[PDB]
Amino acid sequence: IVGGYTCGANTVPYQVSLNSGYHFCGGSLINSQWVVSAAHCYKSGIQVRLGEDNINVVEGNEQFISASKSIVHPSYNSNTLNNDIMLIKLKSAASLNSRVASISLPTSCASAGTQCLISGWGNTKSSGTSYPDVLKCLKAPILSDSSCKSAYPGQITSNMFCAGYLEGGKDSCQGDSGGPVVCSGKLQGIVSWGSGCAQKNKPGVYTKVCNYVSWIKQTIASN
Ligand SMILES: [Ca+2]
Ligand SMILES: [Mg+2]
Repeated sequence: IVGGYTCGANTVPYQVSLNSGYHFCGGSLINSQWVVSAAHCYKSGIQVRLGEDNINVVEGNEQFISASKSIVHPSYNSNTLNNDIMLIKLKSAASLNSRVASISLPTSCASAGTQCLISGWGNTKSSGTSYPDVLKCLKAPILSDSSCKSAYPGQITSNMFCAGYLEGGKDSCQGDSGGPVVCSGKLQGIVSWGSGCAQKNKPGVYTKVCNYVSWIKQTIASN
């Protein structure tokens, strides 16, 4: 996250860190046994780390649980990143408490102008590399689809939306991939892609979760 702030320990209780010997993507806890992340974050051998703040220090509120199965969306296209969403089932049910909570799925989509909270342990520099150890947060509004499509001609589908600032300065970035975009208490997006980080007229692109609630509910109930 570039131009964001330190969230504070466990203030984003549904945020997860996917680890394969190191943190490589974020995710969101939707219930005690399931996590949703981005399909481009797919890897074999994932350990889900819940209740994290500093990912390099065991502070006492973590739960490290291995994944039993991963399900990438049936129509995921790695070339365009269309349908960039995946579900991860935990080998054991997580113990929910104040520090580990699940986030609700939306009942409807959100409007341009709605402010959301984006979080993650990704890069914090637009031109450079600096990976933080504690969780960073950023409040950003959903942008109109016209501004999104003019920034990326021929690349945005109905399953994506842009959020951020066209002036640049504030944005999610690599390392944040797969993490949550929560608006009005519902998970509306997943950090998916963009062009560099925090560049002028290159807002971040997010998977539009409201389009996948039926597939999510149907899939977790059958697995
Ligand atoms: Ca920790
Ligand atoms: Mg994240």
